[PDB]
Amino acid sequence: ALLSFERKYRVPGGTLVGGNLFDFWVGPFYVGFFGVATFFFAALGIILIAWSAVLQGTWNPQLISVYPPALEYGLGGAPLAKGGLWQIITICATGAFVSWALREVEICRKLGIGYHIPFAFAFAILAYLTLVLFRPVMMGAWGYAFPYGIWTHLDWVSNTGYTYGNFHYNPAHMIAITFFFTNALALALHGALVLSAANPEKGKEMRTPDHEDTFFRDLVGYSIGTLGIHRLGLLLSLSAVFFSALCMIITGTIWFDQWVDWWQWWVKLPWWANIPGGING
Amino acid sequence: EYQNIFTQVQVRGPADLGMTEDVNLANRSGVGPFSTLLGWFGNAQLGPIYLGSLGVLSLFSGLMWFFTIGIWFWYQAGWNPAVFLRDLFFFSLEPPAPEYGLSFAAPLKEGGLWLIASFFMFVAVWSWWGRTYLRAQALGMGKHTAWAFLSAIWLWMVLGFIRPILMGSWSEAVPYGIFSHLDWTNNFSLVHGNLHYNPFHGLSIAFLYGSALLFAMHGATILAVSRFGGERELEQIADRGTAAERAALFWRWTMGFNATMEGIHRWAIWMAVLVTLTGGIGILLSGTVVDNWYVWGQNH
Amino acid sequence: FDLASLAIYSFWIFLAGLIYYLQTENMREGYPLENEDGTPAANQGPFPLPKPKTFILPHGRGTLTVPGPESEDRPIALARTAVSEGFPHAPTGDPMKDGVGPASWVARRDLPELDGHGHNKIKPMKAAAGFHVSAGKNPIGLPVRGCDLEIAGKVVDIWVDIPEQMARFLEVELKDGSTRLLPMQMVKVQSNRVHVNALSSDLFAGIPTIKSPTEVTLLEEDKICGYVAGGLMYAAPKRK
Ligand code: BCL
Ligand code: BCL
Ligand code: BCL
Ligand SMILES: CC[C@H]1c2cc3[nH]c4c(c3C)C(=O)[C@H](C(=O)OC)c4c3nc(cc4[nH]c(cc(n2)[C@@H]1C)c(C(C)=O)c4C)[C@@H](C)[C@@H]3CCC(=O)OC/C=C(\C)CCC[C@H](C)CCC[C@H](C)CCCC(C)C
Ligand SMILES: COC1=C(OC)C(=O)C(C/C=C(\C)CC/C=C(\C)CC/C=C(\C)CC/C=C(\C)CC/C=C(\C)CC/C=C(\C)CCC=C(C)C)=C(C)C1=O
Ligand SMILES: COC(C)(C)C(=O)C/C=C(\C)CC/C=C(\C)CC/C=C(\C)CCCC/C(C)=C/CC[C@H](C)CC/C=C(\C)CCC=C(C)C
Ligand SMILES: CCCCCCCC/C=C\CCCCCCCC(=O)OC[C@H](O)CO
Ligand SMILES: CCCCCCCCCCCC[N+](C)(C)[O-]
Ligand SMILES: CCCCCCCCCCCC[N+](C)(C)[O-]
Ligand SMILES: CCCCCCCCCCCC[N+](C)(C)[O-]
Ligand SMILES: CCCCCCCCCCCC[N+](C)(C)[O-]
Ligand SMILES: CCCCCCCCCCCC[N+](C)(C)[O-]
Ligand SMILES: CCCCCCCCCCCC[N+](C)(C)[O-]
Ligand SMILES: CCCCCCCCCCCC[N+](C)(C)[O-]
Ligand SMILES: CCCCCCCCCCCC[N+](C)(C)[O-]
Ligand SMILES: [Fe+3]
Repeated sequence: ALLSFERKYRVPGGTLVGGNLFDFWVGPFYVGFFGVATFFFAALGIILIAWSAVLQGTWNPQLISVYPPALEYGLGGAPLAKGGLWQIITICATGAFVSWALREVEICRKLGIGYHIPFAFAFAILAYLTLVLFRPVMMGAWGYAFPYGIWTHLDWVSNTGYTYGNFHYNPAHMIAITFFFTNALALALHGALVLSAANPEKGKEMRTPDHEDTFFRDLVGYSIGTLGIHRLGLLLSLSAVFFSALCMIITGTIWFDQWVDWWQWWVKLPWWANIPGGING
Repeated sequence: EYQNIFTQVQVRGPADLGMTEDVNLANRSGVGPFSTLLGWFGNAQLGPIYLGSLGVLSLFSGLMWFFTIGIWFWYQAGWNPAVFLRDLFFFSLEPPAPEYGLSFAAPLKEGGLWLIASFFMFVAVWSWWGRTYLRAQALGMGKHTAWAFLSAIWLWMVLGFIRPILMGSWSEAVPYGIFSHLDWTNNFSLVHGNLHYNPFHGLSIAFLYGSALLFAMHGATILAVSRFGGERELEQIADRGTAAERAALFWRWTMGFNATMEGIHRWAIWMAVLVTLTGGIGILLSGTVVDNWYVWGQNH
Repeated sequence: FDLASLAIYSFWIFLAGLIYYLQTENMREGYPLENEDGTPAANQGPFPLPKPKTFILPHGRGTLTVPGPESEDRPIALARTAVSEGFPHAPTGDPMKDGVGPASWVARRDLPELDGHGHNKIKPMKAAAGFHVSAGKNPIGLPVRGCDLEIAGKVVDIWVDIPEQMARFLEVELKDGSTRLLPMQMVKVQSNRVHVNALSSDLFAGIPTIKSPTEVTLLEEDKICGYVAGGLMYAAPKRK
């Protein structure tokens, strides 16, 4: 079925591979070559998860956990049950994520819109590969990657973080958090502002964008504008994820001590480093 | 191809003094200078700003809070400017000790000053909340901003006021300090058996992540259809254009369903407020109802 | 059945109702779903259509009630390519002129968008008292080059979003003396020229014209922007 205004857009063309062979829809979903590839990787990866569940001995989704190979395996291959499934499932997940992004690109072309969406999705893919590929490789073992389990992968975050004391002190970690908090802050303000203008007080006619500008100038003396807030929201969310991958790719590769120690260069500058008093004196 | 991340050609005209409606124009400043810097990313105009009783009260009360923490840091620094800059992030204004309970009779150097600072912060935040309400009201707008703000206040109220009272001790509140409040966050989880296994904490994370997910989708979507004037969302709501249609169809073809130009902003406001809404619940239940979240989790 | 268990169970119930509410709210446009012949589709999903809401539009522009009877209010020059559903509908004529596919436009009101004071939101800079180029390259006077690397005209004015203080269109003078508007988001201002990768020099004349030299309507904006974006797919054969 279609939306009332959808038919005029369902024209042929825009594909990157296969011409018109996969240029069609299944219900609302557009297929395309990379829709087929996505389905292929996704189906295969899910079969390997089910197969790992059988080896594990449970069909409870809360317990299923596919672990990477032990550290002793280094960066070589491992038997399916002893880390190989994680390796293959990681290959399929990458194929699915990348196929998904290229499918979005084909949809941008058919609709004549910009490519901002798949470009933003690629930052999320980057963060995934930072944890399962880049950081393990640089450290020299797939075992440093995280396990595929609802709860076991939270334990990995806790074990990895506390290996370096309080991970809070990772300075790139602080920056990434600031963008996550600021992003949610900006998202709430933006959603609230449009709704407040489209849904004014009772007995009032719909507001204009000038009211949105005026409201924020009255509130904090500046309005970024209708275009600027969408630029901002894109930048806040991508910067948050960028510094996330940054704060981890440096952990265990060029930094190995507790992250609080990193802040010593400031405290122990030879001039004020010895002045008695204060917290550090 | 031009991507519309930075303005190519800035244009500038007479300053926009803004809509009037029922705003008391006596409390509006003049217009500030234009910022070519900001003009590359958004609007270049600074000001005017509205400055009423609440704003004055909020700003003053807020600076008192800032100054109170300040003189304490200078005092911890022995009034030495060098030590002040060295140990700036290590200074901390802690709440009263547990023995004082919920009493305000703690001497200034043993939590009395933390109580004074919290009072100023309390007045500054709440008077600012009333500000977000009256500014919308003066322009005949909905109060979505004020209600969304309550969600953030909810968590802040739980961390420093509501939960400590229910626990019966101001010592359960958060200290004022850069590093000190990070450490407080760390000890809080360890004491309560790993917050990872607090379900409201996991829910809060899903919405924090989901907020970055949704705003990246929405920001990218509006820029991709800005070639059709898609960022003029209020008129797209009143008169759907090809921008709104292409935006909806991209996501329908991608994941099977879609939003409207208005409806996406209800997804956005709820995705964001749910972060601090669920978070405040998770913290409020920690120590009051559940001492160990990991253990509590194993029984459910 | 401790208070924590009841809170988390209560929340999940609240979240299900919230999602049901959010999804129905996002069905105020484009629904009910149609078959490819225009008839109502048999399967409309599990979520029902929301009850109508009314916006009172400012400046005496009337009221909008959504959801309501939908209409394209324009012909669609396409035709099925398959008896079964889910396949592309092929243009029957010239898709850029017929405004289909990436060249699509919506039958918006043939009126200009207004600002909070009831004045035209978009105006040519020659009619905008006080507005000027404050940073970056001033494109006025520059030649405009198409994807075929041929010149189509020269920029003669900038149409500005006055409330936002933002450039939205370049008014380009064609070799025949007439002018056209070009979305600001589809041009590339360079040191010595303006480059438009979406169109070839001989497709600029096909851009829809406006009926007033000092204002542009929402309908005109959609026809202009759709035509230019449509060039990316349909002007590609002569894209060097
Ligand atoms: C005890 C634990 C430690 C700690 C240790 C760590 C460690 C270790 C790490 C972080 C990382 C992060 N931490 Mg920390 N962290 C702590 C405390 C905090 C606090 C806090 C208030 O106390 C905060 C706010 C944060 C914040 C954050 C973020 C900056 C970051 C996670 C986001 C991210 O990278 O997303 C990135 C986004 C993704 C990976 C998503 C990718 C999605 C892919 C592309 C697609 C999936 C498709 C899906 C399967 C399909 C499903 C289809 C169905 C239809 C649904 N941490 C404490 C001190 N933190 C992580 C980080 O930076 O990672 C890079 C990290 O590894
Ligand atoms: C980012 C830094 C850390 C990390 C730290 C944390 C922490 C800390 C928490 C989570 C939480 C979650 N994480 Mg994790 N997580 C990481 C990497 C991942 C990846 C991945 C492919 O990289 C995935 C798919 C997940 C998935 C999940 C969910 C089970 C859950 C809710 C997230 C959410 O809604 O996000 C925002 C996205 C949306 C709102 C959109 C919808 C996405 C849905 C929910 C995805 C479901 C995935 C499904 C269960 C797995 C695939 C199924 C396949 C069919 C096999 N994590 C890395 C290693 N994650 C929380 C939780 O409750 O865990 C139990 C939690 O507390
Ligand atoms: C040891 C570390 C613990 C842990 C301990 C805690 C604790 C403790 C808390 C959190 C909280 C949060 N944690 Mg945790 N957290 C851990 C691991 C993680 C990981 C991870 C990757 O593993 C992630 C992604 C998170 C993520 C999160 C967030 C979802 C949540 C904060 C929401 C928010 O927006 O607060 C930011 C927003 C606010 C604080 C609201 C404040 C708004 C006020 C009104 C504004 C102040 C205005 C002021 C006057 C302005 C001027 C200030 C100047 C800047 C100085 N945590 C581990 C398990 N986490 C909080 C929560 O809700 O938990 C359920 C919380 O209290
Ligand atoms: C980069 C900024 C933020 C962001 C942006 C972003 N995400 C995006 C996009 C964008 C712009 C899309 O366009 C795309 C989309 O279509 O969204 C609706 C997407 C998307 N972000 C998603 C999830 C997601 N994003 C996240 C984060 C973020 N996304 C960032 C915060 C997170 C987390 C944890 O924070 C998650 C969970 C999906 C809903 C969607 C991508 C869907 C996709 O790729 O589909 C193809 C894949 C499948 C259909 C299934 C693959 C199955 C695998 C073969 C097996 C599973 C292996 C996996 C490792 C299991 C591990 C589970 C455990 C860890 C629990
Ligand atoms: C203003 O402009 C905008 C819109 O229009 C006006 C929008 O509409 C949206 C979309 C946003 C929403 C609808 C909000 C809800 C989304 C959320 C909360 C994000 C979280 C999303 C989800 C949890 C959904 C995830 C769903 C999927 C990944 C789909 C599942 C995948 C399947 C079924 C497979 C896909 C199909 C194929 C690969 C092809 C089929 C293959 C064959 C072999 C046949 C945005 C951003 C926007 O700015
Ligand atoms: C030159 O330097 C001078 C001295 C001029 C300065 O000004 C320098 C000053 C600074 C550098 C200040 C630096 C500031 C900080 C480090 C602040 C850090 C803040 C945080 C980490 C956030 C902590 C907030 C959490 C809490 C606990 C908030 C309390 C809120 C409560 C809801 C209020 C509780 C109220 C109480 C107890 C009583 C008051 C009265 C009532 C009726 C409620
Ligand atoms: C130069 C002085 C600036 C003072 C800033 C105070 C601190 C705000 C911090 C973060 C939120 C980001 C603000 C942007 C939120 C705007 C939400 C929105 O949608 O705005 C659209 C536009 O502003 C209307 O048309
Ligand atoms: C990992 C797969 C990568 C696919 C991403 C393809 C998107 C192309 C983005 C080009 C334009 C991006 N931007 C931000 C400059 O507009
Ligand atoms: C400025 C008044 C508001 C502050 C509210 C909290 C009371 C502060 C108590 C300070 C300590 C006083 N005393 C006598 C116990 O030392
Ligand atoms: C604490 C969560 C608050 C809910 C956030 C969503 C806002 C919806 C409320 C609509 C406001 C209606 N009104 C009439 C005041 O404008
Ligand atoms: C408004 C958007 C709704 C998004 C809902 C996302 C649900 C994520 C599930 C997180 C699991 C949390 N829990 C309870 C298992 O700890
Ligand atoms: C946990 C998140 C769940 C999101 C799943 C969304 C499914 C895609 C939408 C289905 C609509 C298509 N169909 C075939 C049912 O009509
Ligand atoms: C036994 C009751 C426990 C309460 C658990 C929380 C359930 C409701 C939470 C949603 C709050 C609703 N609100 C205020 C956002 O409209
Ligand atoms: C399955 C029924 C569950 C009912 C729980 C209540 C959910 C309602 C969500 C809020 C509705 C939106 N609103 C009007 C408050 O903005
Ligand atoms: C975490 C977000 C999950 C939201 C999923 C709910 C949306 C369901 C989509 C309904 C299908 C729409 N349709 C096919 C009838 O047009
Ligand atoms: Fe928007």
